[PDB]
Amino acid sequence: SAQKAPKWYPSEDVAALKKTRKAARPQKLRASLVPGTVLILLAGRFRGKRVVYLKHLEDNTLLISGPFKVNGVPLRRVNARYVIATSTKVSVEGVNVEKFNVEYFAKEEIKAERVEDQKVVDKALIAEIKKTPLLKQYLSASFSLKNGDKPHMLKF
Amino acid sequence: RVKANAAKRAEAKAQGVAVQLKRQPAQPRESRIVSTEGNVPQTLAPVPYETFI
Amino acid sequence: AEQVAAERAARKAANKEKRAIILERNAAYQKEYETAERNIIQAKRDAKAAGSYYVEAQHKLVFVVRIKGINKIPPKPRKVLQLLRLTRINSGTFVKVTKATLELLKLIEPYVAYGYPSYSTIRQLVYKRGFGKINKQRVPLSDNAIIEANLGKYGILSIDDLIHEIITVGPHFKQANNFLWPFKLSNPSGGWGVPRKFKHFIQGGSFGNREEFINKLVKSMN
Amino acid sequence: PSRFTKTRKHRGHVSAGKGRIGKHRKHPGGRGMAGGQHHHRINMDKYHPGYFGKVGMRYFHKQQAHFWKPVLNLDKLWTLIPEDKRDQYLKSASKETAPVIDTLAAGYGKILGKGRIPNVPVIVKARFVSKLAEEKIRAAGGVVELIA
Amino acid sequence: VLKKNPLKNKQVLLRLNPYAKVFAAEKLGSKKAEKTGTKPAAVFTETLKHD
Amino acid sequence: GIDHTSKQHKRSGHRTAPKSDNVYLKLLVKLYTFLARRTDAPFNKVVLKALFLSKINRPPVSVSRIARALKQEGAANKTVVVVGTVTDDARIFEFPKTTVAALRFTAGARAKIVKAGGECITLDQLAVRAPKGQNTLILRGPRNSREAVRHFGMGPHKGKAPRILSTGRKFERARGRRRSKGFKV
RNA sequence: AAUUGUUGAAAGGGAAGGGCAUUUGAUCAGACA
RNA sequence: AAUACUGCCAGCUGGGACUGAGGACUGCGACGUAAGUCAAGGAUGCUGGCAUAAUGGUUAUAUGCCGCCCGUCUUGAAACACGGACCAAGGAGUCUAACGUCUAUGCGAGUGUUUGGGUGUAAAACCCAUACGCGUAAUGAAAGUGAACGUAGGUUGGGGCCUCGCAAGAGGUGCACAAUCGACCGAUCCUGAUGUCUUCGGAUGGAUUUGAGUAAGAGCAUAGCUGUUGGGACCCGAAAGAU
RNA sequence: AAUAUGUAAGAAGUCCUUGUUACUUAAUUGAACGUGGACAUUUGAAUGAAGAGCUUUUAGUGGGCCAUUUUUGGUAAGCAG
RNA sequence: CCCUGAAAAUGGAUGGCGCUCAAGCGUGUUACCUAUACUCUACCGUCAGGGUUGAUAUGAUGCCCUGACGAGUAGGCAGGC
Ligand SMILES: [Mg+2]
Ligand SMILES: [Mg+2]
Ligand SMILES: [Mg+2]
Ligand SMILES: [Mg+2]
Ligand SMILES: [Mg+2]
Ligand SMILES: [Mg+2]
Ligand SMILES: [Mg+2]
Ligand SMILES: [Mg+2]
Ligand SMILES: [Mg+2]
Ligand SMILES: [Mg+2]
Ligand SMILES: [Mg+2]
Ligand SMILES: [Mg+2]
Ligand SMILES: [Mg+2]
Ligand SMILES: [Mg+2]
Ligand SMILES: [Mg+2]
Ligand SMILES: [Mg+2]
Ligand SMILES: [Mg+2]
Ligand SMILES: [Mg+2]
Ligand SMILES: [Mg+2]
Ligand SMILES: [Mg+2]
Ligand SMILES: [Mg+2]
Ligand SMILES: [Mg+2]
Ligand SMILES: [Mg+2]
Ligand SMILES: [Mg+2]
Ligand SMILES: [Mg+2]
Ligand SMILES: [Mg+2]
Ligand SMILES: [Mg+2]
Ligand SMILES: [Mg+2]
Ligand SMILES: [Mg+2]
Ligand SMILES: [Mg+2]
Ligand SMILES: [Mg+2]
Ligand SMILES: [Mg+2]
Ligand SMILES: [Mg+2]
Ligand SMILES: [Mg+2]
Ligand SMILES: [Mg+2]
Ligand SMILES: [Mg+2]
Ligand SMILES: [Mg+2]
Ligand SMILES: [Mg+2]
Ligand SMILES: [Mg+2]
Ligand SMILES: [Mg+2]
Ligand SMILES: [Mg+2]
Ligand SMILES: [Mg+2]
Ligand SMILES: [Mg+2]
Ligand SMILES: [Mg+2]
Ligand SMILES: [Mg+2]
Ligand SMILES: [Mg+2]
Ligand SMILES: [Mg+2]
Ligand SMILES: [Mg+2]
Ligand SMILES: [Mg+2]
Ligand SMILES: [Mg+2]
Ligand SMILES: [Mg+2]
Ligand SMILES: [Mg+2]
Ligand SMILES: [Mg+2]
Ligand SMILES: [Mg+2]
Ligand SMILES: [Mg+2]
Ligand SMILES: [Mg+2]
Ligand SMILES: [Mg+2]
Ligand SMILES: [Mg+2]
Ligand SMILES: [Mg+2]
Ligand SMILES: [Mg+2]
Ligand SMILES: [Mg+2]
Ligand SMILES: [Mg+2]
Ligand SMILES: [Mg+2]
Ligand SMILES: [Mg+2]
Ligand SMILES: [Mg+2]
Ligand SMILES: [Mg+2]
Ligand SMILES: [Mg+2]
Ligand SMILES: [Mg+2]
Ligand SMILES: [Mg+2]
Ligand SMILES: [Mg+2]
Ligand SMILES: [Mg+2]
Ligand SMILES: [Mg+2]
Ligand SMILES: [Mg+2]
Ligand SMILES: [Mg+2]
Ligand SMILES: [Mg+2]
Ligand SMILES: [Mg+2]
Ligand SMILES: [Mg+2]
Ligand SMILES: [Mg+2]
Ligand SMILES: [Mg+2]
Ligand SMILES: [Mg+2]
Ligand SMILES: [Mg+2]
Ligand SMILES: [Mg+2]
Ligand SMILES: [Mg+2]
Ligand SMILES: [Mg+2]
Ligand SMILES: [Mg+2]
Ligand SMILES: [Mg+2]
Ligand SMILES: [Mg+2]
Ligand SMILES: [Mg+2]
Ligand SMILES: [Mg+2]
Ligand SMILES: [Mg+2]
Ligand SMILES: [Mg+2]
Ligand SMILES: [Mg+2]
Ligand SMILES: [Mg+2]
Ligand SMILES: [Mg+2]
Ligand SMILES: [Mg+2]
Ligand SMILES: [Mg+2]
Ligand SMILES: [Mg+2]
Ligand SMILES: [Mg+2]
Ligand SMILES: [Mg+2]
Ligand SMILES: [Mg+2]
Ligand SMILES: [Mg+2]
Ligand SMILES: [Mg+2]
Ligand SMILES: [Mg+2]
Ligand SMILES: [Mg+2]
Ligand SMILES: [Mg+2]
Ligand SMILES: [Mg+2]
Ligand SMILES: [Mg+2]
Ligand SMILES: [Mg+2]
Ligand SMILES: [Mg+2]
Ligand SMILES: [Mg+2]
Ligand SMILES: [Mg+2]
Ligand SMILES: [Mg+2]
Ligand SMILES: [Mg+2]
Repeated sequence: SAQKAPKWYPSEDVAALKKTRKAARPQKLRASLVPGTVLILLAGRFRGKRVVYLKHLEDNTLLISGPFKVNGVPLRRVNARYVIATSTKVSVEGVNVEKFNVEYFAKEEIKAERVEDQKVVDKALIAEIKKTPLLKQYLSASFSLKNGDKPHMLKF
Repeated sequence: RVKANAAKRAEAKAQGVAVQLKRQPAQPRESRIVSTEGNVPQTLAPVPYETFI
Repeated sequence: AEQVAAERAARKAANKEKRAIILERNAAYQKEYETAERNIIQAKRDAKAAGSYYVEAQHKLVFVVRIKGINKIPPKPRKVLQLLRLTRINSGTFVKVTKATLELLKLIEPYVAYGYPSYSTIRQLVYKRGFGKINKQRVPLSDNAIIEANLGKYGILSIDDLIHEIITVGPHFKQANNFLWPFKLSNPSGGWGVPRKFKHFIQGGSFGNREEFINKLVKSMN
Repeated sequence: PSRFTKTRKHRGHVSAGKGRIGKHRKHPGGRGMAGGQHHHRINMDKYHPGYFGKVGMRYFHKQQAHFWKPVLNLDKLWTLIPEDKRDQYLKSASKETAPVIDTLAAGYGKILGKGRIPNVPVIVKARFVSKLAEEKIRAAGGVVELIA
Repeated sequence: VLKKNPLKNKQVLLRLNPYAKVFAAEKLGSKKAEKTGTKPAAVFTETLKHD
Repeated sequence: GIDHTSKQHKRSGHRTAPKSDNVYLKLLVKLYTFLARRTDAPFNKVVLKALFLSKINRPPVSVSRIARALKQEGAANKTVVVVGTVTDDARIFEFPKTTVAALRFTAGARAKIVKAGGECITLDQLAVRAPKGQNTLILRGPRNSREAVRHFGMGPHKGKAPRILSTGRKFERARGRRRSKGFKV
């Protein structure tokens, strides 16, 4: 032979895992995140967009809607840590939202179901957006740090 | 101290045990109330610089 | 073959019975402690109104932590540092206060900082960094039956039983103390508060007996 | 062999095990047994006291052999009898018939007396006995016989 | 295989010392003391404010 | 770093397995390392070690030394163990019964041990008979009958035998050995 | 091999070469499945 | 009344960083009326990106910081101390005689077949009688003498074993080893019985002397590392002398 | 004086009884070695003890230099002891 | 504290630039920076303490748990190439 071969070989048998003790306990949101709050979207496709916050979905994501009609942002998933939660709020107390869950957004163009749903929600908000002036404009504008803005100083 | 360590041993065994006859270092002092009657504290100070020579 | 739950029962019900003893114990020191402490507070108060002056017992127990490093140390104190198990920098042991050690303590001020531990910092030392000497093996405490197996001899069948026999310098403080493997502190968190350390405490440095303050130091090195 | 030889271990270290200071020079102490009385006198008193100078008589032309005289004690003696014939004689420890050991035939010159042989009679042909040697033989019924 | 600190880890805190449960439970660590009003002799007070 | 109080990385300094390379020897070790881990009986730890010992620390127990050991009071029925070879000794005329466990018995020795109506047991038959070593008498030979120890510790006034290669007068018997040639030891 | 010619790439404000680390250029293994 | 300061809580709580060793179960706990549950003897859950030079390795370059020529002898070298322009290939603790400690192996009061003979498939292996060598006696310059008062002694520690006790412990025996007191043999100095070819003989009991001794043998042979000595003696090196 | 340094802090201990001899006393007097007997770990301070003891054989080294303190010669020295 | 006393040879040194209610001197209070040290974890090697021949698979100088330690010339030894 060219090499003399071990006197011992490892068991190719393969153990299983010690039974871990790490419960998936549920995530509590930071108090600034309350339904009807306008978020600022820090990263992502709709980075810099202002957006109403509807529901806290079971994968911890957040349900937002532009409304679509205002700034072009759909009912959509967004992460909670990629968001500056403002202090301006609208009453989402006549918006549906129960309909919407994780599987609602399975990957599987635009489903006609979605185009309609977008309209049931967005109509409701816009009803109530219009209840305070200028708000509807605010929501169509983006957010950018201007010169001499210091986030650690600013109030959102 | 060995002739004495005999005594304390017998005189205590023939009494009802409990003896302790190992030497122990000087233990710190206990709690005490030093009284003030006929004994008000006398305030002292440092004193200036003299020469006397 | 029974044992399955039979002898599981025969112990689990006796492991119960021990914790019963421990609770009833630890609960007792608690009373002993606060009552022992309220005593002094009323003892001082009682003298003041009476006119007099309640002088406390001299401390009976000291905690020492080695400040100075390893090298360039003269033969004699270099010996005492060993007999106090302080063979490396920032480790630290308890010492029972008696003349035949008080001289030792003297002999090595330039290299240790030391003083008077509180129940709070004896507690937080044992709990967090207290190990046992069990055929050497520097063994973490972490369960009450580690103690019991080795200091159970002399009473002491719980971690707070340890603390009690330490903080009171009771009849078995030698073996209760030496059971504890020399402590192993970090550099102080805040820093040292002196600029140069190797002066006496009184002279704005870090060594020798700083007394009541040996705590804040320790609770920063822990 | 040369592969456990330490000098193989030493390959690559300047000095070869021999110090940088004190080197491996030719003959520091002198050669051989030099300075026996001088810079090497500590080693010869102790380790070798008695070394120097004379004692006793000379003995020109001393033929060892003149003084040939192997020594066997009573201590053994019985061993000069083959084991099978041996017990035959121990048991039945009598006059009339007692073994005749010719120790000079067996190659000894003196019988000494190291200690205890049983109460069995033996006839000892020897060239020379020690007092005790001969004494102990009798007290078991033996005799010595003097021979050349 | 990994030493857990009590002090921060309530579980291990009760694997040793089960009195931790009462002590938290009875607040203990914040015990109000028997208010008294004994006042010190002026001998004490004079010679405090003396010079 | 640490003020070290004891030389670090110390080797224990006791053999831990015979240095010999004898298969049979190493088997005996496996017998007794087992026996000694699982028997809480002294005799198994003593024997285990002694099997590691070098030839110098295994002096021969003679057959007469064995004979004598039995004459101890109440010892005459014990079975003697000699971890090492056992030698014959024509100097005893009698020899008793018993049963000798040993690493080796010489030709002469088992003869005399058997001839006396006796038994010669190898160390592993003794295991079977006496797992706790019940009723053994362990003998050691004499370690300082060795020639070499004569010359150990030589030096003035130690009376301790020159390392010398011929002897006689003319051979280190003058100056420094007698009052009348310089001095004496 | 020292040393040399050509060709190719690259760096070079009083030497060259090295350590830790990363940019960029070139080149490469493995690993998906 | 408040507050400050100092101290404590096994009072609550936010942000940030690094780690994730382990690999069925087994422990100590914790919460529950309970069933079960848990953060309690070491990371899992969910979601996405690429499946490639994306990550990673090698390399050149650049940039931050750091980096004196190595070897030697020396208290101290980068040294204004020596060798070294560069490459290849040679190039230095050997062998032998005789030894110390140690270890392995054989056999063991003995041990060593190998001068030799036998013999052979022929410098091998296989076999062997007589000696010899070392050991099993010492001590004296020598003439010489030559190791048991005694269970081969007494004492004190001794592992181990034996006997009692559930056990803790108590006795019993106690090898090796060590300490000590003796006894034994030779030297030396005393002592000088019974006898006697009247000077031969030296029993006996003794002595702050002495010995590389006896006191139930440990040795012989092969081998190996280290070490010793003589040899060209780790390698190169005089000025000289000689025929 | 300070600093430095000898010894001691028990089981190889302590107490009773009364054995040996040629030393020794006026003397069974004493000395020395003993048999029999009484008392255990608070059995005779503290702290430590990754144990303690023991033997054999062999390397290198045997140019030393510095610092604080004490200190000799020298005016001194990066001098010499 | 400052000034005078205060004189040497290439051009040059609070380390440099520079600094004057200091970036100077004495002293106090905090915060902050960073060693191969300290604390915690991981891995390597060393030393030690334990566990494990029970067959019917693979190493018994092996396997498994555990703790502590790691400077190095001359020099020793070891295990390897
Ligand atoms: Mg779970
Ligand atoms: Mg939460
Ligand atoms: Mg929160
Ligand atoms: Mg718009
Ligand atoms: Mg102490
Ligand atoms: Mg002390
Ligand atoms: Mg003091
Ligand atoms: Mg900090
Ligand atoms: Mg802070
Ligand atoms: Mg600080
Ligand atoms: Mg400073
Ligand atoms: Mg300093
Ligand atoms: Mg800390
Ligand atoms: Mg070879
Ligand atoms: Mg090799
Ligand atoms: Mg050789
Ligand atoms: Mg080497
Ligand atoms: Mg090498
Ligand atoms: Mg050497
Ligand atoms: Mg050289
Ligand atoms: Mg030198
Ligand atoms: Mg000399
Ligand atoms: Mg001569
Ligand atoms: Mg002559
Ligand atoms: Mg002559
Ligand atoms: Mg002779
Ligand atoms: Mg003999
Ligand atoms: Mg005689
Ligand atoms: Mg051995
Ligand atoms: Mg022996
Ligand atoms: Mg001999
Ligand atoms: Mg020798
Ligand atoms: Mg001689
Ligand atoms: Mg003299
Ligand atoms: Mg230039
Ligand atoms: Mg696959
Ligand atoms: Mg406060
Ligand atoms: Mg708190
Ligand atoms: Mg993991
Ligand atoms: Mg893992
Ligand atoms: Mg409950
Ligand atoms: Mg759980
Ligand atoms: Mg790729
Ligand atoms: Mg890449
Ligand atoms: Mg690829
Ligand atoms: Mg990538
Ligand atoms: Mg790609
Ligand atoms: Mg290139
Ligand atoms: Mg490079
Ligand atoms: Mg530099
Ligand atoms: Mg070089
Ligand atoms: Mg010089
Ligand atoms: Mg210098
Ligand atoms: Mg150099
Ligand atoms: Mg120079
Ligand atoms: Mg030169
Ligand atoms: Mg040159
Ligand atoms: Mg070459
Ligand atoms: Mg050469
Ligand atoms: Mg050797
Ligand atoms: Mg052998
Ligand atoms: Mg013989
Ligand atoms: Mg041949
Ligand atoms: Mg031929
Ligand atoms: Mg033949
Ligand atoms: Mg023949
Ligand atoms: Mg022969
Ligand atoms: Mg001899
Ligand atoms: Mg003799
Ligand atoms: Mg003579
Ligand atoms: Mg004569
Ligand atoms: Mg006699
Ligand atoms: Mg006699
Ligand atoms: Mg005696
Ligand atoms: Mg006994
Ligand atoms: Mg004599
Ligand atoms: Mg003589
Ligand atoms: Mg001799
Ligand atoms: Mg012998
Ligand atoms: Mg031998
Ligand atoms: Mg051989
Ligand atoms: Mg040589
Ligand atoms: Mg010439
Ligand atoms: Mg000449
Ligand atoms: Mg004084
Ligand atoms: Mg002293
Ligand atoms: Mg009498
Ligand atoms: Mg007695
Ligand atoms: Mg003590
Ligand atoms: Mg201790
Ligand atoms: Mg130990
Ligand atoms: Mg030496
Ligand atoms: Mg030497
Ligand atoms: Mg000299
Ligand atoms: Mg020397
Ligand atoms: Mg020299
Ligand atoms: Mg001075
Ligand atoms: Mg000088
Ligand atoms: Mg000023
Ligand atoms: Mg110049
Ligand atoms: Mg200046
Ligand atoms: Mg500066
Ligand atoms: Mg400045
Ligand atoms: Mg200042
Ligand atoms: Mg602060
Ligand atoms: Mg600040
Ligand atoms: Mg460092
Ligand atoms: Mg590090
Ligand atoms: Mg093992
Ligand atoms: Mg090293
Ligand atoms: Mg050297
Ligand atoms: Mg290796
Ligand atoms: Mg090789």
